[PDB]
Amino acid sequence: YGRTHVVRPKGTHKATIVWLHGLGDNGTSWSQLLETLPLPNIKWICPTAPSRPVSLFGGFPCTAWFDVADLSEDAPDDTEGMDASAAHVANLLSTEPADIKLGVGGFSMGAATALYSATCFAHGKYGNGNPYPVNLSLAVGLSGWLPCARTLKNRIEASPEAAQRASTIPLLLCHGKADDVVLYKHGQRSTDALKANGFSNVLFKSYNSLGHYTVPEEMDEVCKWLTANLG
Repeated sequence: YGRTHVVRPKGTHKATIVWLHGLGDNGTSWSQLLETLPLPNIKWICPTAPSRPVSLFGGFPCTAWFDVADLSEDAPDDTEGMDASAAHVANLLSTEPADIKLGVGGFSMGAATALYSATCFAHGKYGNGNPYPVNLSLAVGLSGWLPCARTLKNRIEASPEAAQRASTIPLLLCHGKADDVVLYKHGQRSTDALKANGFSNVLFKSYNSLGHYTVPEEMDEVCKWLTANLG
């Protein structure tokens, strides 16, 4: 794993959010955006993914939360890699006292790992079957997609308490229609896959001219949504 940058809460610490960067990026660059947001009371933990051989890049190593081969809709899910990063995020979040609210967010591949974490919390276990140890208050995905949508129904249907957790967890999906890295249709299908499987508190915000990056109008919606769903 890479080097982590932590943004100290400027006011009364009430929530801790682990924010996951995109492919080839690092946590420090995201820490410098998050610390400009009008969000006191939130501690930002920005880790950096391991520089991992990426099959999409012909095996070239770079920072990645999980391995990706192929860009098609049928591509393999690196469940082992996603569970490892989800368990890593969970370990980071397990450092707070019990009264601190816990969330996870990310951009692109980091958004995918954040959304996958939310489905592990709903399922109550990782993809390998180990129990999920942390109580997530929310998750945010910017310009990403939902991994392991194929198995989401079977995982949620494993328990009535899984469906209860899925129905209450607030999820924010943001995507730009001009995105040429992660196509906008993946944002719509991730929202549809979540809603179809019991996640009844999913908000999907679209921006028509937004590409594969962030804009202040998008981040302003993130701030308002985080303020409301964290109290």
